[PDB]
Amino acid sequence: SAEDKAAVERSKMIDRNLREDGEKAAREVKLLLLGAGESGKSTIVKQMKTGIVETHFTFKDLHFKMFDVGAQRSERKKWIHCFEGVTAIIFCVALSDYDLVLAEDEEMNRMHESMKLFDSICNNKWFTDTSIILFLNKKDLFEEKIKKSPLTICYPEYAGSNTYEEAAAYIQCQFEDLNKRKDTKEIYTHFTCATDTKNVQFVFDAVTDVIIKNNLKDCGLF
Amino acid sequence: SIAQARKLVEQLKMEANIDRIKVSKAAADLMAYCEAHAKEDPLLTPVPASENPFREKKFF
Amino acid sequence: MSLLMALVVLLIVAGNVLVIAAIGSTQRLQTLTNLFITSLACADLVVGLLVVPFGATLVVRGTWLWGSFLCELWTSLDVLCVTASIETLCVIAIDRYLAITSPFRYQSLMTRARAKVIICTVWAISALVSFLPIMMHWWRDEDPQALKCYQDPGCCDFVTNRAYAIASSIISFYIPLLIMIFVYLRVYREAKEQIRKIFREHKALKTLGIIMGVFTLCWLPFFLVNIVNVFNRDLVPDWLFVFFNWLGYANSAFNPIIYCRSPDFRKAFKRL
Amino acid sequence: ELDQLRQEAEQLKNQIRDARKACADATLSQITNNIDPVGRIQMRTRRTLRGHLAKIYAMHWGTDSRLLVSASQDGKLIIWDSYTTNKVHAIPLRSSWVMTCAYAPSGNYVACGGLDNICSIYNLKTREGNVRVSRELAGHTGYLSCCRFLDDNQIVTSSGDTTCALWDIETGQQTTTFTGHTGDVMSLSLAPDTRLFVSGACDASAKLWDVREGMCRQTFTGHESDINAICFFPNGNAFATGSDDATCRLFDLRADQELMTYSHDNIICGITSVSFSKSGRLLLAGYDDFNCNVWDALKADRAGVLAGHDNRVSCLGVTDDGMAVATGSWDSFLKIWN
Ligand SMILES: CC(C)NC[C@H](O)c1ccc(O)c(O)c1
Repeated sequence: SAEDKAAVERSKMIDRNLREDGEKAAREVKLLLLGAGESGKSTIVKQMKTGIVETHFTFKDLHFKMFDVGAQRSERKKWIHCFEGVTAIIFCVALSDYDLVLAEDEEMNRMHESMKLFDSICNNKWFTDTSIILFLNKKDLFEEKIKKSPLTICYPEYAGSNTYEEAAAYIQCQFEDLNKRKDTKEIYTHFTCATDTKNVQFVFDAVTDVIIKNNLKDCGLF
Repeated sequence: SIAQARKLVEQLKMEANIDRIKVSKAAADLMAYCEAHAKEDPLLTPVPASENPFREKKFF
Repeated sequence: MSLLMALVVLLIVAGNVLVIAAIGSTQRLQTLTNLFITSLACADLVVGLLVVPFGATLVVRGTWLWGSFLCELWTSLDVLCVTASIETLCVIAIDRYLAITSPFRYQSLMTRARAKVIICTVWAISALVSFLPIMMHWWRDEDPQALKCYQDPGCCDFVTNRAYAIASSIISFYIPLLIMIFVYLRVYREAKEQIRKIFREHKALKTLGIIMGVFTLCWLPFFLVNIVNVFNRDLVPDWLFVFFNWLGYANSAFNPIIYCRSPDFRKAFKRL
Repeated sequence: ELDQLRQEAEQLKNQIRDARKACADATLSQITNNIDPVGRIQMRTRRTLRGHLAKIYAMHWGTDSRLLVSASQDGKLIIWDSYTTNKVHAIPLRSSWVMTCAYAPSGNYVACGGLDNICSIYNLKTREGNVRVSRELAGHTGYLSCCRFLDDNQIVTSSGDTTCALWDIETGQQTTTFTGHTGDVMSLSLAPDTRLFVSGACDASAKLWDVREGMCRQTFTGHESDINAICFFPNGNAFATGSDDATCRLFDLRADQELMTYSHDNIICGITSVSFSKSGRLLLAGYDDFNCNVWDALKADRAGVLAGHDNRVSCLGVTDDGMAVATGSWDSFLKIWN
């Protein structure tokens, strides 16, 4: 009949469009942005340029789709698996959140809450192969804070004098010593501030390395 | 906080005062309903392929 | 030698048919590189099906038993399949090189349409340099030593002239060999540079060494004698020619276990 | 005060518990002793639907028992015809993160939603074309987990903010709100008469809500972890709940207790979806083990299993005529079983 052929042709056109859309989306670089509200992800998003936010931006003819789910405020165990397959997870941590505390709980430093979130996501069953970029924001303010205040507040154990470089290295080490898939994923850290102008290039280089390593492991040379 | 507790208490009170029948009657009702519509379940008892829309039937 | 061909042909066909079934049934395996893998597998399949059995009959009996027409057809098909396989083994390496040296330009330019174009182009060059020059009686030689072979159907040897013996050797093995060497050396350098960020230097070297050495050991011994025979037909014995040819054939058996070692292939085989 | 109210509440809870106990005259297994078994239920795959390039998250049948819908994370909502397997419609979504679908009883509208915290309602017969976004309901503070039409105007949805809502589509306003769940509501099921509906949440409890007055009439407990699915018995006098505890449970409304528990030692995964049969004698349940088990609803015995998916079964549904069963999965394929 004529209606049967019409329906089959409609279905064929729909299949063509679906294939085209899928192959077009396959070229996208999908990133998942995370961190507490006071991490500094606002500055990172402004430099790279209710519900879930999506930022689209190009760099060197490369298309980045960054998904920010900070405004969810619910049990993450139910929807996190929806992001299995993102190219990488950007995680922001405010370096100046070591001598502060959360306004809700009793005396829980925000640094320890960020550590808990990092340990939870990095060692998640859904992100065994995914890589993590770690932004350590607010370095200019951290330098002054630690120049006047000590670091023995959140880290009662600390071997070394009070200097920006030593404390920054110690915090980077404490955050990198939380992942247990030391052979499956790689962490890329970077100390940033409100005036960096190089974070987009760092993200570009990290994604380049991630894609190159993925291809090498698929080939069998890594 | 007192409002939440008052709401919970009044809700429990409203849920406690309801006429419940013995489990025997509900079990018998479920059994009887399942038995009455038994012959009308295609998945339960297979249907001859001549009347199966997915094996061999006429569409339009 | 009558039973030595049985397991050989069985392995050649089983590997390629399993590879095709795995790339067809499972959906995860429908990638871009898997298109080249399918091309290589189909070429090796045609080999195991048609090329090796007739050569086996030739070597076991002592004379061709299917007429001059089928002799020339089988020769042309052998050359066609060998060239197609050895050039797909080169486009695979070129693809890996483009993917590892420029992943973004690769993701942008590379597409299924261009993949099909390149596969058909390889097959077209194979047919061009295999079928036309042979069945058109252009590969004949002027020497008399091979006259009775051309005349008597009982003989189906591969005696040829200088021009074609060089053309086929350079179009089938010697250009692909250099291309593979260059691209895989660049890939090794890039893998080293990437490992410099953080055993792996040994893993990559072992993989590349297997890949290149199996192919070389299989084919180069034959393609050396192939161009050595033209200059002087007597320097190399006659039986070593056939032995090296069959060693090269064995590359069809050895290819799948090398180019389909990914966990996805193993999973599709276990589920198969 | 605080302890005053808490203690009177615990007293009321003990009273409810003792009341439920006193009304336990016999077990369902004791009344179903002589019922003939169902027998090995062999159900084969008849139609397979391909076209999704990601993991499907939901599907819903049409009242006509022929058309169905499916949403995938690729940002696509496809309407298929099962009799021919030719795609009837393909709608792109403003947000690729979708977790639920719905088909209007009249077939004039479809609904979806997800991590965008919005229920998008699309019209299929607009006036001149194919499909246009008809409405966007945005009043939730958490991801939309499920939604089910009541008519062409009213629609009830559940969200991760621990509340459900009844919206008037024509106006785009929450006509009613249902609160009381202490966890994320993961699913809901409307009754046949559309007068009530049950909802299961991550607080390991289920609640029966009235759509008119907008209050909670009964609460049902017994599970040990989050409830991921829920379905009504064909006569609306009971329902079934599946949880992460690897067990399904049949609850009764008039008795206000648990009747039967469907579990197995060889089953450890979590239940992703549940559904009944036209006669209610069979209970199909799609699990996380890539399989789908068919249980007897009166004897609590596993009679059959549908194993045809590579990844976990995310959604499962049965037709009104009861002629087939559709099942989706993360492996990007839907299957019709008969
Ligand atoms: C003995 C014949 C049938 N084998 C020919 C050999 O496989 C071959 C393949 C490719 C060539 O370019 C060639 O000269 C010779």
